[PDB]
Amino acid sequence: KRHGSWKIQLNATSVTHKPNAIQMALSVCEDLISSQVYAILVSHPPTPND
Amino acid sequence: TMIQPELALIPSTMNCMEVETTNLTSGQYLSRFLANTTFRGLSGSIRVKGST
Repeated sequence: KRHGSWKIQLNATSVTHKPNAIQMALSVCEDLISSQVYAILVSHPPTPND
Repeated sequence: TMIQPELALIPSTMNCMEVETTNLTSGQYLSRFLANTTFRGLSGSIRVKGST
């Protein structure tokens, strides 16, 4: 809403922290890669240090 | 095997589509060993550069 570009649209998808490296990578490949998404924001997982 | 024989000999993952998120995987442990090798081979000397 704050950008004046008319040919640019922004969409947000919820990618939860899957409690497995295989599950996380597989979920990312099946959803983020198949969505042709641009850029991803990284957040800390449930574990305080991992 | 002189360091982690149990982790070296036993693979961490047994299922192709189900791999546990092990902190020290057998392949992960062997990655350091592969990155930390330097000896003399048949064609010359073999070493590890860039850990890969």
